[PDB]
Amino acid sequence: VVELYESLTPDERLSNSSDNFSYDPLTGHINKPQFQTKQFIFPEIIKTMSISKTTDDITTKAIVMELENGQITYIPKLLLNARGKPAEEMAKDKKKEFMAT
Amino acid sequence: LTIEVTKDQPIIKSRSPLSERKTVDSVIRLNEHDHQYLIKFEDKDHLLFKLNPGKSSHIFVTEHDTNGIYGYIIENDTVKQTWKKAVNSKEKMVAYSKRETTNLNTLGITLGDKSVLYKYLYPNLAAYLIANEEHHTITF
Amino acid sequence: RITPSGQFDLMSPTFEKGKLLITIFVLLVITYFIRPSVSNKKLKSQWLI
Amino acid sequence: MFMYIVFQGVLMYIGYRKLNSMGLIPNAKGDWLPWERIAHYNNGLQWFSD
Amino acid sequence: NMASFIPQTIIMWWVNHFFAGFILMQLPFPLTAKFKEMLQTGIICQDLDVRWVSSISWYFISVLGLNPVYNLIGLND
Amino acid sequence: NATANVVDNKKRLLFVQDSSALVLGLVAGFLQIESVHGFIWFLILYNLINVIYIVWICQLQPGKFYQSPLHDIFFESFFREITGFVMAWTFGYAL
Ligand SMILES: [C][C][C][C][C][C][C][C]C(=O)O[C]([C]OC(=O)[C][C][C][C][C][C][C])[C]OP([O])(=O)O[C][C]N([C])([C])[C]
Repeated sequence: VVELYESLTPDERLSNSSDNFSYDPLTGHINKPQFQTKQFIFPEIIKTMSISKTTDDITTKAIVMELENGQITYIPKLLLNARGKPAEEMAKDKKKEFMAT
Repeated sequence: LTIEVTKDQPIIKSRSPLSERKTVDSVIRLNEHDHQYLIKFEDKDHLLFKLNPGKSSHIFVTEHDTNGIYGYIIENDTVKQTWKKAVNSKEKMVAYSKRETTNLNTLGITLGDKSVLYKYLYPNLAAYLIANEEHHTITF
Repeated sequence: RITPSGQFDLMSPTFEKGKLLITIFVLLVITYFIRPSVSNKKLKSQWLI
Repeated sequence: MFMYIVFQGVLMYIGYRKLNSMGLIPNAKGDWLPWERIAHYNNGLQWFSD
Repeated sequence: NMASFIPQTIIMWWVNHFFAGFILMQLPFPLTAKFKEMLQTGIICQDLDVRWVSSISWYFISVLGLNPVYNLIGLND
Repeated sequence: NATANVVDNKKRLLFVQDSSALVLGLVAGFLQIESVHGFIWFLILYNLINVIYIVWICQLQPGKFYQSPLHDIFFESFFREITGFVMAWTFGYAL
C-alpha cells in the first residue's frame, strides 16, 4: 500500500494554491506528490480485488478480494495503514491520530 | 443494437452494422451529453462513433495493453496518438488501474495535536505494474 | 451486502424494546406510589398542624 | 472596586487557559480545514479511460 | 457531591449500555473536531463529520437544558 | 427599605422567561434554522419578549417591582435560557 500526500511536513500546502489559480495540467505545471509505503503478508492467494462504493464516499473503502477458492473476503482500509508504527511507539505518542491503528 | 427497456418484456427496436465491419475488441464511453463512443477493433483500429441523440475543451483517452500504455486525444471528431509508454522485449505489463471519481468529503487527514497533512488529490492519474524477467523484479 | 463500518443508520434487528418499556413503567409506578407518602407525611409533619 | 473586576477576570481566565484550551478552542489549523477550497485542477479537460 | 455523582453516572451507564454504535441526529451548529472525538464514540469512521452525533450527545445537552422543564412541570427547592 | 415580596414577582418573571425559551427554538427547529441565524433569531425575539414584558405586565415602571431592573430582567438568567433554547432547538431540528 502506498499513500500520497502533498507534503509530509505536518502542516503544509507546498502547492495547490486554491484561490484563483485555474491550473493548466497540459503544460505540466501541476504539483508533484510525496508518498509513504508499507507491505503486508497474507496467507491465501488473492485472485482479484476491488473497492466498495456508497452514495457519499464517507465509510471506509473495504478492499474486497476474491481468493482462489472462490471465497470472498474484505478488509477495511483502516487496517492497511501506511505511516504505521509497531505498537511500541504508538503508546503516548500524542502526535499520531485519533484512534491510530 | 438499440433496445427499449420496459416494465414488460423489452423490445429490440433497432439492429444495424457499424461503419466498418471488423471484429470489435472494446468500447469506451465518451462524454455523456455528446453521445460518443470510441471503438477499438482487433487489428487495433480506433473508430469514433456518434450514434444518435438517444431517442480549448480537449478530450483525452487512455488505452492499455500487455505491451504498454498509449493515450489518445480526440479533436475535431478525429483520434490522434499522443504518446506511448511501451515495455521492453522481456517486460510485460500485468496490472493497470485508473483513479475512480470520488465525492470529496474531507480535504486532509488530521493528526493528534490537530495538524493536517493535506492528502494529494489530482484527478488524472493511473497506476500499473511491470513484471520483468532477466532481473526477476516487479515495478510499480 | 456488506457494512464496513458497522450498521449505524438502521438501528438493529435485536433492539430490546421490552426492557426499555419495563424501565419506563417501573419508574412511572414507583413515582406514582411514592408521591402520596412524601406529600402527606412531610407536608403535614413539618408544619405540625 | 476595580480589584473585584480584575480578580473575577482572573477567575474567568483560569478556566479558559487550563481546561478549555486543551483541545476545544479554534486558532488551530486543524479547525479551519472544513472551510477550504479544492483548486479546480483541470478546468478544461475530461480524461475518459478504460 | 453524592447528589451529583450518583444519578449522572447511572444515566451514562444506562445510555452507553442500551444506545451504542448509532447515529442519532445532526446538530444545527458546527462543533470542532475534538467534539467529534468525544461525541461519536459509537462509530469507527474517520471523516464522517463533526455535526453528526451518537446518542450520548443528546444526554450532554439534556443535562444543561432541563432546568426550564423542571421549573414548568412544577418543582421547588 | 425593601420587603420580601420581590421573590413573588421575580418568580413570575422567571416563569414567563422559561415558558418563552421552549417555544422559541422549537419554532426554530420547525423552520430548520441554521447555525448562526438561529442564535441571532433567538437573541432578537428573546429581547423583544423582555421589552414587551416591561411594557405590558410591568406598567412601564421596572423600578417599584424590581431593584436594578436592567440587571434583573435582561442579564440575570441569560445563560440559563440560551441553553434551554439550544435544547429545544436540537429537539425540533431532529423532527
Ligand atoms: C457550545 C455552543 C455551540 C457554539 C458553536 C458556534 C456556533 C456559531 C457558528 O457556527 O460559528 C462558526 C463556528 O465555528 C467553530 O466551530 C469555531 C468556534 C468559534 C467560537 C469560539 C468561542 C471561544 C464560526 O463562524 P464562521 O463564520 O467562520 O463559520 C461559517 C458560517 N456558518 C456556517 C457558521 C454560518
